[PDB]
Amino acid sequence: SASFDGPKFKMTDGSYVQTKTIDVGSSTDISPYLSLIREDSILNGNRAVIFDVYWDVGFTKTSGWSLSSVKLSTRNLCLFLRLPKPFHDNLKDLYRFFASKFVTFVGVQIEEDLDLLRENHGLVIRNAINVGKLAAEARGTLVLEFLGTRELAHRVLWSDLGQLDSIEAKWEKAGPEEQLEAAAIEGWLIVNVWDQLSDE
Amino acid sequence: SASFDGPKFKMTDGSYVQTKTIDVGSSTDISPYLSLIREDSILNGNRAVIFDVYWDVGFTKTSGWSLSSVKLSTRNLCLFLRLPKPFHDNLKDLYRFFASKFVTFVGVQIEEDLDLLRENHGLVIRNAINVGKLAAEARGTLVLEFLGTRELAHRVLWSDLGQLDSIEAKWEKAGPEEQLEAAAIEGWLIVNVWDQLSDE
Amino acid sequence: SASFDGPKFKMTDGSYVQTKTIDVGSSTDISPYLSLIREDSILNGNRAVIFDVYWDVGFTKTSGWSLSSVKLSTRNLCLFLRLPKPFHDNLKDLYRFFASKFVTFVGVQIEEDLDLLRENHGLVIRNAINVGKLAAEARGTLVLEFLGTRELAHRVLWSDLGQLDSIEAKWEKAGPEEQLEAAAIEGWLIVNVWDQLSDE
Amino acid sequence: SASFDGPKFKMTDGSYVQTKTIDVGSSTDISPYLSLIREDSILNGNRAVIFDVYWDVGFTKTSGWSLSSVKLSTRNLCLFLRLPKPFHDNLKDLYRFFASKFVTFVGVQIEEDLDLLRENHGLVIRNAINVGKLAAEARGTLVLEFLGTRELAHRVLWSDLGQLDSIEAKWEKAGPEEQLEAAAIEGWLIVNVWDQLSDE
Amino acid sequence: SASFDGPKFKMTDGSYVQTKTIDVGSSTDISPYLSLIREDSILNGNRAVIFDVYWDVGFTKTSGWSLSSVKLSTRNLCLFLRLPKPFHDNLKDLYRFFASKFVTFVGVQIEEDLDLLRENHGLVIRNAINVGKLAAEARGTLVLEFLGTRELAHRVLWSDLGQLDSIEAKWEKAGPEEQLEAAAIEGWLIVNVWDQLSDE
Amino acid sequence: SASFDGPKFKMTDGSYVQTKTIDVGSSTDISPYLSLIREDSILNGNRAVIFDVYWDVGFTKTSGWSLSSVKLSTRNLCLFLRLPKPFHDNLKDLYRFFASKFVTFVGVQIEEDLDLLRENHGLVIRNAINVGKLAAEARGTLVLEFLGTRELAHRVLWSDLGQLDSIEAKWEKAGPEEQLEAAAIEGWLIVNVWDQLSDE
Repeated sequence: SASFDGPKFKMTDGSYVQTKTIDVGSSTDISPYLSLIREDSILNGNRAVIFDVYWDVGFTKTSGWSLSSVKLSTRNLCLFLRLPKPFHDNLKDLYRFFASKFVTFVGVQIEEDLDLLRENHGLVIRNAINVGKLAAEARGTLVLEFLGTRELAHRVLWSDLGQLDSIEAKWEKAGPEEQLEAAAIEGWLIVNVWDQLSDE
Repeated sequence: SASFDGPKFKMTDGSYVQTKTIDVGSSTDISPYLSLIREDSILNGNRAVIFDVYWDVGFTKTSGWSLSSVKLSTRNLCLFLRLPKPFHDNLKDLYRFFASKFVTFVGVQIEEDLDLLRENHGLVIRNAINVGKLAAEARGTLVLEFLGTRELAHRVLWSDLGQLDSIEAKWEKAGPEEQLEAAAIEGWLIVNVWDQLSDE
Repeated sequence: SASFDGPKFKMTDGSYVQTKTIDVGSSTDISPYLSLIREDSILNGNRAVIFDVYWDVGFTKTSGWSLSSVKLSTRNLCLFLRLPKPFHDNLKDLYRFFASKFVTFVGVQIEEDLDLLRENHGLVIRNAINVGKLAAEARGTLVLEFLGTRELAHRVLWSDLGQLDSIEAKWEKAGPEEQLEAAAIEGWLIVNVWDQLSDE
Repeated sequence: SASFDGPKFKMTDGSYVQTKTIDVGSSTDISPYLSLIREDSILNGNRAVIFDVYWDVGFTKTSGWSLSSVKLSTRNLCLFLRLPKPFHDNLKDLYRFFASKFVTFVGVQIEEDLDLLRENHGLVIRNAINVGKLAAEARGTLVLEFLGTRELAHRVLWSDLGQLDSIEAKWEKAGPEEQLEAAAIEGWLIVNVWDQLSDE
Repeated sequence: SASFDGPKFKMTDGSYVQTKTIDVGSSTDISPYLSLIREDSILNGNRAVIFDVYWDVGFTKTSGWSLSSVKLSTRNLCLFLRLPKPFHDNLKDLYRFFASKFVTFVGVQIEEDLDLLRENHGLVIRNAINVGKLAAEARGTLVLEFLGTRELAHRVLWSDLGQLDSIEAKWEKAGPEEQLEAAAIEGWLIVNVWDQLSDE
Repeated sequence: SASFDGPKFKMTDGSYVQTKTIDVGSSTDISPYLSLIREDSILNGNRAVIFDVYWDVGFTKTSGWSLSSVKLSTRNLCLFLRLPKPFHDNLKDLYRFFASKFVTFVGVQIEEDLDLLRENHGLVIRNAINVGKLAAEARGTLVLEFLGTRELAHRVLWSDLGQLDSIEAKWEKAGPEEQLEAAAIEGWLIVNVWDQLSDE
């Protein structure tokens, strides 16, 4: 079965979120996993796919960083790829995926990650939006442009952030489980941020 | 006589799009169809040609991308071109066409493709229009420059995208003619978005 | 001596455009015909000059793009310089005049062109205007920067464009003579587009 | 367990800034201190982390700038990290901190630092803000974009800075502990700045 | 003693301009003339000298172009310097004059000029301004930005340009002395253009 | 000991400025001199230092320029620095100076001056401002952004500049002490410009 069989997490408005963490290896087909997300975004999430990237530090002086992970969030799905260093050819599906015009790619503070993706991986997100700028602008409030995730979720939702803060506040001690929950939470939270700004 | 003898599709308006697919070689002459694209553009299309490009992704980093397909749509026609790698001289017709000032090349989210196209192929579209932004400014809706081909149509024309969302939701399993049909409805959706935008 | 003794065309408002075409080799003198345009442009056109360019696309990929000819139009004249490859020193006069302050160089869809001219042939134009943008602003119509040629002047001079549309509609079946008419007419139109713009 | 046993500096409002200065060697684990910064910022500072970097100038013409120290501040704590010459792997923690998204990074006059951090160490603060600008825009007082750490605190807050001015005025002669107080004073000060602008 | 011992020209406002021409070889001392320009721009020229440049085009492709001529003039004076290829140490003072902050350097279309001068001669103009460029905004007429030297004067001052128009209307049919006339008149007009935008 | 014992000059309002001129070789210690400027700046000079630079032009095309003169001005002191070529270790004291955010480095027409400092010497000014632009936004006059040092001061302070003007007008006949006089004057003027705008 190609389904999302990792832990479900309970949000704040009653809904839940699944899981699918893969230790992406050289011949790990991640396409069927990329399908759902797409299917879910198109049928259930208004065609937005929320994301985030994680970099292994490195040593142009930033040509050493490695794209160690990626988060993709829609209505009902979140996939966590723990990409390999270095990339193998099975990753074309990853590149092909990010170049699609079916969905807008939503992320917070991505200007830098995008140049990195370009210079260090040749990955192009043809349809991306750094969402803090549109947030601040749609609202005429400059400060939203310079907010991190948790805090950008607050100046747009106010939903209860206590649980997310308890995990983030103690991130050094948080096991892969609470760490995954924080990623699903803000992965869902930014979905709510975008629905609000564009459904407006 | 030079003709679009491929499958025909019906839009949410009884209209019928005439298609053609050329697997261009190193001795093929595609000029009779681009000329048919230009004619329908001038005579009955307010000199707009809508387009999209499709790359063979690759691993200077964005050096792996290579134009594998080009779609050119006019109100009446949709010309889908599957291209080889590398190009041969016979494709000079495509460069010459895209550099034309007779019509405006209407694309959706082509900012990265216009550049990868310029840098990777030398295919200058002197008169291209990333159509997105115009929408946001004209309609006074910030999110328009930030949507995929469909959602922009939905947000600008609010027509029926039923057949469209269905085929796209299950993309990796859609037959060839289903993928063409999706290209058709999008080509027709944007040729309408444009016609609706240049006159308001 | 020198005079525009080629085909003289009659415009829709009854005016005429004289013409001249030279098959520039590597020894000819093109000054004499450059004077006449600068004469008509200063005495009859008030430093108005409308041009267009044409490239040989060769297989940095745009490095091969070489200039094949240029169109220079004023009030009552249309000059055509068909260029060799490579260029010879007798062509220094086209460079000093295209980059002249004694006059300006109104172009339609020229940003890329300036790039190719400067970067590919050391061709600099110091006083240039990509007229769609000024047209768009001058008259509160965003879509004018994005129109190509016949539609900018349409949206702006609303003049008789049947004959023009009739020819370009079948560009491929047009004799080098009729293609002249189509170019002289769009040149005249654009000079008219600009005479209006500088006054608004 | 971790604590900050360096001196505290009861500010001017009666509060006490707890400080700590660490000499980072090739095996020093600073994760416990950064952990507490993020912890305090999140549970006590609204996820803002103000900062500043210290440069060793050496003899690209700017290739001789050497990041010798970095100051991180929340309302309760100010952490000083003084980097070793060979950056080993135990510094990837610092890098991962400047890259996180859990908090933001607000500095005074940081345009050349980040640019410089990016060129000499491969360090790109994913989410940071050059606050003088936000203050100028937020308040409509352009000049705020051009003030050093103090006139900015002065012109925005108008608080007592006698202790600070008297220390910086005789800077060449200031010893260790005194230097600590100046930056320390400036750390807490900028912490208040962002707090007063983030929601005004 | 060095003086402006060339012809004088009556301007249409009844005033006069004194001029000096010099072909620079290698042992030429131009400093006296520069001093006369500065003194007069300071004493009564309100510290804004009008300056224009001329090029020796030559087969980065534009790196063979040499700053062929340099015109430096204000109200009362005009200096024309024809340069050799390559420069000798005696042109350093031209580089220095062009660097002074005692005055503002004004010229028509300098955008490509400043680039070229920087790139092929290391000659930097530290305190420069595009006159027609400031002319446009200062008047709510976006097209003033794109005017050749004659028209800008025409459209901001609207005087009698018959004499100049007469000469720039038969360029090749004019001797060396006649070229200086237009140059010197080239100046006066911009001088008055600046003064109009002076206290507007 | 270290003090400003050069000529003292009387300004427009009867105040004075003390000078110091240092012929910096490889052994010169501007130490108590960078140190004294910092102080005068802090206690009595409104958190910034007015400053101007001057270049030695020698023959990348702009790499012949060598910073030969650094003028550092404050409330009461005009410190002067003539540099050697190339720099010795004794120039670390200088690089560190302009790296301080204790004061704002206010310059007039510094665009290229900040650019040459970077590519020529790798010298970085973190807290710099090209002040003419600020005056333009504040004082409501477009031109001030394009004014020289004296004209900007004239235009913002309507101060008597007869003294400065007479010296600048005949600059070639001015000796060392007369040029310092003018340099100290322009410094005082910009200092007065800075006090004025900071309050607006």
